[PDB]
Amino acid sequence: GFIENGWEGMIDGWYGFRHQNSEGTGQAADLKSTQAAIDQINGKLNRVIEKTNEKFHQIEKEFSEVEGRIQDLEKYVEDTKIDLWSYNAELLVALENQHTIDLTDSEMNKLFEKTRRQLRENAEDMGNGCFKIYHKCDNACIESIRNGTYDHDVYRDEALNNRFQ
Amino acid sequence: GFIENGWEGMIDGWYGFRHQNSEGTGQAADLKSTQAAIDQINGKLNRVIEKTNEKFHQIEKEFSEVEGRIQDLEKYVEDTKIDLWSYNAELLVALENQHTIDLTDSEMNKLFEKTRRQLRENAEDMGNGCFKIYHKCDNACIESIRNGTYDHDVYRDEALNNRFQ
Amino acid sequence: GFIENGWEGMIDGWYGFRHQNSEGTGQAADLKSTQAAIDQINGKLNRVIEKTNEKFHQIEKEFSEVEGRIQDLEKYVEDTKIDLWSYNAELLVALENQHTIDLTDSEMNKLFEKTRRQLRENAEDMGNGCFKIYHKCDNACIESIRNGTYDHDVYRDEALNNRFQ
Amino acid sequence: STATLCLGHHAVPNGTLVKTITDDQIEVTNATELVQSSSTGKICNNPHRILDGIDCTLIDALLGDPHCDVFQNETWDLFVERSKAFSNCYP
Amino acid sequence: PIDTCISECITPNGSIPNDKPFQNVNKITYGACPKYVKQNTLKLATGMRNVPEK
Ligand SMILES: *[C@@H]1O[C@H](CO)[C@@H](O[C@@H]2O[C@H](CO)[C@@H](O)[C@H](O)[C@H]2NC(C)=O)[C@H](O)[C@H]1NC(C)=O
Ligand SMILES: *[C@@H]1O[C@H](CO)[C@@H](O)[C@H](O)[C@H]1NC(C)=O
Ligand SMILES: *[C@@H]1O[C@H](CO)[C@@H](O)[C@H](O)[C@H]1NC(C)=O
Ligand SMILES: *[C@@H]1O[C@H](CO)[C@@H](O)[C@H](O)[C@H]1NC(C)=O
Ligand SMILES: *[C@@H]1O[C@H](CO)[C@@H](O)[C@H](O)[C@H]1NC(C)=O
Repeated sequence: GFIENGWEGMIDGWYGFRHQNSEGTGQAADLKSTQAAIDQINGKLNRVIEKTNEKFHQIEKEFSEVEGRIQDLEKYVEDTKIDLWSYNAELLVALENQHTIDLTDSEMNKLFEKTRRQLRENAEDMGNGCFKIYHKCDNACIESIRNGTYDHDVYRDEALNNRFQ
Repeated sequence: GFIENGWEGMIDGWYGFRHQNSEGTGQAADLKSTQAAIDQINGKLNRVIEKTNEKFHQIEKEFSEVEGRIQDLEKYVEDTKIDLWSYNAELLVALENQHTIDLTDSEMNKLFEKTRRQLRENAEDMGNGCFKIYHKCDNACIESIRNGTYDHDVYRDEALNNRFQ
Repeated sequence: GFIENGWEGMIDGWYGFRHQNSEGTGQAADLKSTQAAIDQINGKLNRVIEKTNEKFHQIEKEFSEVEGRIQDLEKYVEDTKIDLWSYNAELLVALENQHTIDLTDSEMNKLFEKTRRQLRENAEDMGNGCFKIYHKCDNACIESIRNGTYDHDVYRDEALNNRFQ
Repeated sequence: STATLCLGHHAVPNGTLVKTITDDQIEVTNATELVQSSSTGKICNNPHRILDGIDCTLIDALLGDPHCDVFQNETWDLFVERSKAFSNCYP
Repeated sequence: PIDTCISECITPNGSIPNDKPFQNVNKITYGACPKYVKQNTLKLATGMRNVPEK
């Protein structure tokens, strides 16, 4: 979406930060969002199809000779079951893939919004998914942003001065 | 999410406001969003499974003796139908619960955004789902916010002065 | 939602802009979002139900006389298949319609947010889905907004002066 | 000098654990049961014309077994056949 | 045993109410009955995500 590009250099996690300040460019991964998405994905098929059911004695499904009515009925029953289960599989896979994609997009958006809310007035969204912060933000500042304990109040004056002159 | 806590003291509705100003803390519920969610939930099963279908004469499903092919076929048909309907029930309940949860989250977010749009520049989102309004906002002001007729223009100067000094 | 009204005068696309500035009111459609939604909708049924399966020889489904067990079994099999397929059709149509509606709402919101991010500080969201831009924005400006190359930096000073006086 | 306005949603002390697409067990405020797993143990005699076959099988009532003489010309919407039915005529 | 009462759905286990769409009593049914499934319980959420205090 507004990220426009993935990071093949990101191997630490699924979603993460790339920061650039006076000290220098650094990169880290956000473990909580990646872990949440993986946890929500790790099952996703045992929660609907609990397991393989256990079938022991069934009808005959292959015939040598030609009987008539009963063989036709058996063939019809097997064909109906096969078609219905194929439709169930197709629909289930399509729905799960669509929901998984929407879920990961929502997780990315949630991480972006959480970061934006940490930087209340100290940063501006440049629109390409990357924040321009309007004050001195060192590596401790950046890891506090990543930590979730960024104190926006103590940079409010400097940030507002940088923004509105 | 960003609310981080529900209000067990809220019995008036599902979603509502808790305000604190000079006069004193007050609480009210937003009837429109709660009613919308309840209305969208009130059915939600008659709209897919219209009703119970009516079955009068069926096959035998319990057998005393052992016939052979035909009893095997009857057992197979009943087992196939039971398994398919169990899968349908499981998948339907899972999908409806997931969609209901997403729906209620979206309704909460919509109420929050509607309130934020009423308070154009007069308030700032503190990030914990709670607005700090930057002007005199009495109980009439608060009930106008809750009403949806909050006039942001007449507090714009005072709010901007409180914000940007 | 926050648009509150559709535009029957819009025939160019599904989602679009209506601008009003000093020159005069103009209207255009956004082709990318409309095309994306149409592309995602154009299939949406071949991707689950690939095609009509091909059935050649089946059981008898209409009977003249009364045989007994076997005719009862055939009637039961046909009735079970018909009921299951009716439920599959009903559920599929309901789910696809719900997801399509959510998809179009999300596309509208995405277009709105993209426009808002183009106008970083130069415009304010009036809350009815319509932006008040706080600087001279001529037809070239508007078509740059629609284009996606709106340069917010060169109007930043004038916009901030109009906003905060 | 400034006001404050928090937003929230109602909760409950105890919630019900349901199952979704992405969770085996997730807690919600309210939930309804969808599977009827209990029965009253008795057969309601309306709106369906029930015919309790006391000691009589369907074929025994059809043929005219003496202890089934009471079932002549009977009609039913559902014929309920008891396990205690027996034959007492020519084998 | 037969009873003097109103019910649209009859199983060998007796009459059952047909307000719910599924039942786990018996696969043998008569009337406007719910569908038989192998699961004894399926809870449908009729409320929001529950996040209590503390
Ligand atoms: C969850 O929803 C159900 C369905 O409305 C509620 O159960 C009903 O509550 C009303 C309230 O007066 C009673 O009259 C009904 O008899 C209840 N139905 C049953 C089957 O008991 C339930 O109270 C709701 N629970 C919560 C926590 O919201
Ligand atoms: C991050 O924050 C947590 C809790 O606020 C703290 O315990 C930790 O020391 C911080 N720094 C890290 C994890 O590097
Ligand atoms: C709320 O607004 C409506 C319409 O704007 C008005 O009729 C009503 O008097 C207001 N106050 C309330 C409902 O207390
Ligand atoms: C819109 O932008 C594109 C690429 O930035 C450019 O090629 C084009 O000339 C612009 N104007 C249009 C399409 O009217
Ligand atoms: C309600 O909550 C209490 C404690 O949280 C728990 O013990 C109980 O099982 C819950 N349900 C009812 C019906 O009391």
